[PDB]
Amino acid sequence: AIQRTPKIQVYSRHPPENGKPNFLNCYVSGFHPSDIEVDLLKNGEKMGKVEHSDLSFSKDWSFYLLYYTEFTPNEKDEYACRVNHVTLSGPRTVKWDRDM
Amino acid sequence: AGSHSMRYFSTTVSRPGRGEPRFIVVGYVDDTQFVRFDSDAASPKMEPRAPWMEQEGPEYWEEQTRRVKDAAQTFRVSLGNLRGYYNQSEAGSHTLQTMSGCDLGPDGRLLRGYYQQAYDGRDYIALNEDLRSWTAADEAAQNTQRKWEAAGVAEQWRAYLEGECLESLRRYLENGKETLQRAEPPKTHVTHHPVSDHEATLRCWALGFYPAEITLTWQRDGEDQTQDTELVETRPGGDGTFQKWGAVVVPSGEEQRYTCHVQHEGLPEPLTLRWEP
Ligand SMILES: CCCCCCCCCCCCCCCC(=O)OC[C@H](O)CO
Ligand SMILES: [Zn+2]
Repeated sequence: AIQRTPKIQVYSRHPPENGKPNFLNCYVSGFHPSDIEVDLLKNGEKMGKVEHSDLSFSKDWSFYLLYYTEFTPNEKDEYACRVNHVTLSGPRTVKWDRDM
Repeated sequence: AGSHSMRYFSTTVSRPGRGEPRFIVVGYVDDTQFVRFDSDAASPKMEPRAPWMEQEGPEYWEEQTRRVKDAAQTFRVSLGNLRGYYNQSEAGSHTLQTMSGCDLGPDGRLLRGYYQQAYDGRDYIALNEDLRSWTAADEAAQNTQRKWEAAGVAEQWRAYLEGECLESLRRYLENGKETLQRAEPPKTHVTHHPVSDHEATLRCWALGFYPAEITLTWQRDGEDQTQDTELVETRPGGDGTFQKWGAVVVPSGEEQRYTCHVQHEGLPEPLTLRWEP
């Protein structure tokens, strides 16, 4: 079997404006096999209300998933996405960088 | 554009000794998902995943559910056959993925029909463009190919791809026309972030566009810089649009030598952007 490590992007639906509601996205792509664990982290704690897209895949057969939750950013709060997959040592945490 | 597509993507994952394989199907028109089936769901049924699919009646859904349950049973038999072909252990989990669908040309004709499979993430067998022949990756797939030639499988797919596939795609394109027959151009801008007092990151952004296809490239004095560009994978906004960016790290005094070029169906002209200080 082939194994492909997930790519991870953490971003907002709209440009982040503090105090304005928005959506926090964690897009996980390029991975194989399909079993994966993804969490969104508000200040290093799991967030509830996290939904995810239906499993699909790209032209090269690698899988992708969108995990997302409505949120309202501000100066304090730190956000991140944490992914575990069999291609990884263990859970990988990617911080949300506002300009990426 | 002139060409539009429908695709069904199915994933079947064995979980030996742990119940039947998991089976998930999703359908897309162009880059817009419109249906799903999850065999692990409460009541496994094909169900809508676009608001413009909510006007189909229950008999459509029953037929779709029947077809995917039939396919699921075939894919489970396939997974067992393949494990035997490859002399693989009965304890390991394996994946069968299938793609099928049609490209509908601007005049109503079938541009291309598809039916292909991958096993554990590698190409296995594919219906050729002629819809009357197969391409097999190895001897296992040549075995599958013979069983499929014996059962007239190509003819059955050709019938669907040239008929119901296009008819359904046309209906969806009309039912969801405001969503599907739009070309939403990217909103674009360049940002600039120093990395030292002598170098800066220029990042070219494209946001809010549909469909997903886009070209975004940095040039230095008209010369492509892909080897020095960080280009992220096109990603969904979550709202039916897409986002992408590419970035280069450049000497401060060369910043105006760099241009970002954006091509998208929703754009009248290809864009050329420069860091706007
Ligand atoms: C890539 C998945 C597609 C493969 C199946 C998984 C679920 C598909 C759901 C129905 C759409 C395509 C099925 C169309 C059914 C159909 O007309 O059969 C075809 C040929 O005629 C051969 O029988
Ligand atoms: Zn009925």
